[PDB]
Amino acid sequence: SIVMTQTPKFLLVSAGDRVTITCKASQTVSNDVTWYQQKPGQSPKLLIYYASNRYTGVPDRFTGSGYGTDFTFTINTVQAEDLAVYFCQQDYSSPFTFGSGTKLEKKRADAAPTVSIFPPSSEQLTSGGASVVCFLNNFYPKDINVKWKIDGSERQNGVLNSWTDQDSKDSTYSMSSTLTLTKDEYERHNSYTCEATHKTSTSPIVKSFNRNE
Amino acid sequence: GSHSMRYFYTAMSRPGRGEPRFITVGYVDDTLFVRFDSDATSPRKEPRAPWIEQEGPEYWDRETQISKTNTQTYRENLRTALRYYNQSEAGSHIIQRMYGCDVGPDGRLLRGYDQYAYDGKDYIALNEDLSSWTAADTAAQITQRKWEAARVAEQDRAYLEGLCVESLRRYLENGKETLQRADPPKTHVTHHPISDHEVTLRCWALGFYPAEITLTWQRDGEDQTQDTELVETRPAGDRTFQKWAAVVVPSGEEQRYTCHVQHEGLP
Amino acid sequence: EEFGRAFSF
Amino acid sequence: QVQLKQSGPGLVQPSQSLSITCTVSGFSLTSYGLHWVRQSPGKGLEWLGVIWSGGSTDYNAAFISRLSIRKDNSKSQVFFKMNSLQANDTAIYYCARSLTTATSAWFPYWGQGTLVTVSAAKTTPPSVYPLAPGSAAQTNSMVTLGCLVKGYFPEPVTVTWNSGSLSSGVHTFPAVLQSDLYTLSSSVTVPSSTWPSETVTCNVAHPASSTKVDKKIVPRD
Amino acid sequence: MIQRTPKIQVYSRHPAENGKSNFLNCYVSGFHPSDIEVDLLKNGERIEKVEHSDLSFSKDWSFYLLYYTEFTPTEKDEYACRVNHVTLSQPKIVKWDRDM
Ligand SMILES: *[C@@H]1O[C@H](CO)[C@@H](O)[C@H](O)[C@H]1NC(C)=O
Repeated sequence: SIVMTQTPKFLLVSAGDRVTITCKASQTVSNDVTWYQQKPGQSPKLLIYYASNRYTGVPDRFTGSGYGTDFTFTINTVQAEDLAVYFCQQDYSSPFTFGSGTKLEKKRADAAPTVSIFPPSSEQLTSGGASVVCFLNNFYPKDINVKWKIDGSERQNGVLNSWTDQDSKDSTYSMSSTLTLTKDEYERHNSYTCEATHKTSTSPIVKSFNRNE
Repeated sequence: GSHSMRYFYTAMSRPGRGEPRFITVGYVDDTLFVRFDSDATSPRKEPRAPWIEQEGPEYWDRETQISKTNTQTYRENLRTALRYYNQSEAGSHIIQRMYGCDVGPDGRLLRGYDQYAYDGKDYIALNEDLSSWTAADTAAQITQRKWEAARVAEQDRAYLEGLCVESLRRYLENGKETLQRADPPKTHVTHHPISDHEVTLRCWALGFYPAEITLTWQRDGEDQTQDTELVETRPAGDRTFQKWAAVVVPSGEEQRYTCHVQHEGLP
Repeated sequence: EEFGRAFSF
Repeated sequence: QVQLKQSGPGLVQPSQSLSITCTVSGFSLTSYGLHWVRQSPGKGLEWLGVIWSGGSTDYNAAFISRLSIRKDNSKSQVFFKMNSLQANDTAIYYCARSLTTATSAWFPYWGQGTLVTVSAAKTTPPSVYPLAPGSAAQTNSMVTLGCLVKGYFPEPVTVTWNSGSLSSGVHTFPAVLQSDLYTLSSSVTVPSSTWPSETVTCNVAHPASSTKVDKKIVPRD
Repeated sequence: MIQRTPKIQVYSRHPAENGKSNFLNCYVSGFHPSDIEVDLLKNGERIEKVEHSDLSFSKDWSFYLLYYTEFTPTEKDEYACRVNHVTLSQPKIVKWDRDM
């Protein structure tokens, strides 16, 4: 089974510069390489086939090249409509494997997250559960780490995270982290902390509360 | 009804294993009638159907000459292909060609074909209009420019509208007792208990010609195409074909299932 | 019958 | 014009089978092969199988034990069936066709896609919990409040704030599978001079259970 | 370029019945490139003097061939087809089933 390794997983681009995506096959694959573009909610759209042949209606900015193992997909002048995910695919042999994809995202200036922590509500505690929630809003770039602490000790189980896509207005990212526990375990402890680790600062942003108050 | 004639070329280069090998087969409908292999001791076009043996010697010498010239020109075509793609002379490559004509019940041309492939992918095809080409890539575009500057489409059209149709009608008259007689399928049904609660019903159609056939399982008169396993039609070796269709049914419900066959030879 | 005009690539 | 229209159930029990029908127009199944591909978060795009013009098939070796592709030429239909579905298999499934009649496995033509979710859950309304900061200092220029939507099925839940009057500063996060049900959160950020002096409410709609719930955010004790 | 694995069917020319002559066929189809090795096997041993048709291909350019030999089926004789191709790391053996 031939493995296709798509070099860049993500690319922060501004309108006007060249993007270059690489795709390396585990075994020789001749010129049987295809490049697709995919927008959210849609199927993949064919862009390049036979390594370098442009499909009907594909603009001149897109270009494919390569033979054997190393293949290249270039956008010469990136336009805003080109923000999407791009995939390579080999046709040489079954199962005609796809690359992992490269997501193009809009470039902007770094921004620290604004962090907020929320204790469990009275209603959930009445139901028998207890969720502590931490919002990490409007940061850039997307890479971010969230550590939970109970009474000063790290906690990993019962943690569910969710990330938004790039904001359409300010091009930032947001994240929600929820730590769920039983009510009894929650009432056996006092300090609840979420710590945010992001490129914008060498020290984490620590938000916490006490059941003590 | 409608009939067809086709020629299939395969040219395979083989570095270090001798010059490239060239093979040609000819079909009228689903009946092979002529063959050639450049690897033969004294390569010649040979008959493979009784009704084509009535052709005199001049026919066989002419076809053999065509095949030897085709051998040489397709060796050169393989070299040209290796040059176009900047490929190495140590690898094996394949050029394929399908061409011929489909005629309707009146015996005149209904459609023409001349398509070429390289390494399994389309290289260049002759469009339906018998006057333009469809190219697969840039090298195919070089070939297309060479051919449209040489007025190849018109000579292809002259052959397909002329000698193709005339020779096909002659073959149909000479072999009217086999090529124009439809052999209906002989059908039967086998039961195979797969468990204690399910049984596989297999409907067999054997000994039919031509190969076109439709086999469907019906349950209470309702097509079971979602549940039917169908094998590709296969040759029997005596110029007839075979096919079967299988369904897994609950035990004791077999009486609901009937096999339905559609073939030209059945009224 | 076969077409006798071959055409180079 | 080439057209691939898919139909099939989007919810299958975690042991049963998935059946998708691809209906074809603009070409004949007697001349072209039809392929099946899927896209999932865990494995990306996966080519699953193909049925060729003559009826023969090729299957991805990792799926050959539970995959079948059949077809009805005269009705222009291709039937994809996969057995023994697990949580791995939740994905968008496509039928696809190549450009020519060759055995190429790259695709200019794709079906619209069929999202199938593999779950044993039944339709379940969500619990809606308000999220008050507990530390809302008056020296902050903004305050962030939240709404926690827990334990619902199936997927679609919509959240608004003050019935849409608070649109700016809203973040609604994609739902995630907690064990067997879905959970999502929504935050809204407003000037600290507007809350708690004025009312802030999250409106949660879950149409599959016909649920509409309004939760007012009250400052913590 | 392009690699397509061969599909294999093994079957008799006529419905098999023990004691009467028949033909054992191995139909290989849908493969690319053309080089392929096909043997018919009787109780694991290769049968000599097996014939094969001339190389042809379908509308999708994939090749097909029919290997065949005369044979007399019996109750205990096991027959099979062994196929090797550039797409197969090791030869594939398909046993003959009179019901298929
Ligand atoms: C699918 O899920 C089952 C359930 O645990 C697991 O055993 C199997 O390995 C999974 N398959 C893949 C390809 O991950």
